[PDB]
Amino acid sequence: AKKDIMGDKTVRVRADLHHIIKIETAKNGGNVKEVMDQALEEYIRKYLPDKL
Amino acid sequence: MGDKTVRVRADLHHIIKIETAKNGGNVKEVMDQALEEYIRKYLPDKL
Amino acid sequence: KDIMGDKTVRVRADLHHIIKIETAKNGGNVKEVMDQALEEYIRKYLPDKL
Amino acid sequence: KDIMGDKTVRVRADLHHIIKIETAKNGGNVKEVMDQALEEYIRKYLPDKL
DNA sequence: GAATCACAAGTGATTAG
DNA sequence: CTAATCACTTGTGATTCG
DNA sequence: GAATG
DNA sequence: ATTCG
Repeated sequence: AKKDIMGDKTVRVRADLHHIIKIETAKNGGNVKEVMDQALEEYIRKYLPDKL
Repeated sequence: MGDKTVRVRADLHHIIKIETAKNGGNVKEVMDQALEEYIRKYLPDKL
Repeated sequence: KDIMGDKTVRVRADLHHIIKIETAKNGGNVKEVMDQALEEYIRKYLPDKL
Repeated sequence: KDIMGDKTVRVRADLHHIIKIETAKNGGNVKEVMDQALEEYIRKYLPDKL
């Protein structure tokens, strides 16, 4: 529901990690944002699971 | 190589924003950690 | 005309993919590649129209 | 077959217009020329990728 | 089918702490 | 000095035109 | 691919 | 069958 109604934010990550994701989303599907979303969700599900 | 701007869900960002404000840290550090951990998990041979 | 926008055009997915990879690996973006690609084509084939 | 989906891309609007205008005079379309320009670009710069 | 559009995703530029 | 956010740029599925 | 003797 | 996108 918060996923639904809310929108975007931006954050600056290590360019070397971002470059990896760029190559990857290029070769295989997807895009930078949806990896970030997933990387972040999994972190929260790992370290902060009461928040999801 | 420094940083690159990326977009993320505002609802997840917010969760990190609230938590790093309450307890230690900032958002960028967490996002970098998550990303790094994501990559080690799913794209281990990269980096 | 520093100012100067884009028109959009639909290109072979297989070629687009090749460029998508390359511009990620190395520098650049898709438009950038198209802008150069097209100017070279015009210079090569109809340079008197520039 | 030899069939291939497409992917939308941005391009310098002046260069597009040169092609639009020139293809108008005869039969052609802008897409045909873009596909050709992109390819000649890839053959020139990335010959082993296609 | 080619050509176009509207918004989504990308990111250098810029401001807040 | 950086993290954080802005606002201009690119990207492209969806849509139009016919 | 919808219509212009 | 061809024009217009």
